[PDB]
Amino acid sequence: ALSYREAVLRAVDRLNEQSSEANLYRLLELDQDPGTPKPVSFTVKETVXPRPTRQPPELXDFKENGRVKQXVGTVTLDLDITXNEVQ
Repeated sequence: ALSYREAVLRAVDRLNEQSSEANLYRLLELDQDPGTPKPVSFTVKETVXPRPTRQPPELXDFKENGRVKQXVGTVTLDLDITXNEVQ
């Protein structure tokens, strides 16, 4: 369960790697067993930090009128998420 949340956080970081959007996204909301990958659903929201920034997303304020994405797929507790913009 702590591994879970932490892996979601790592997925947000990787999304920020594979991105070419201008700004870092950060976790907005986290929605709802042998070792097999675990299903994740969460949202992310755009921040005021430009994308090439070694500051963790969580130190970056959310951007007013920042795009929101709903992300779904899996994580291993030890990439395969697609995000689509919320309307």
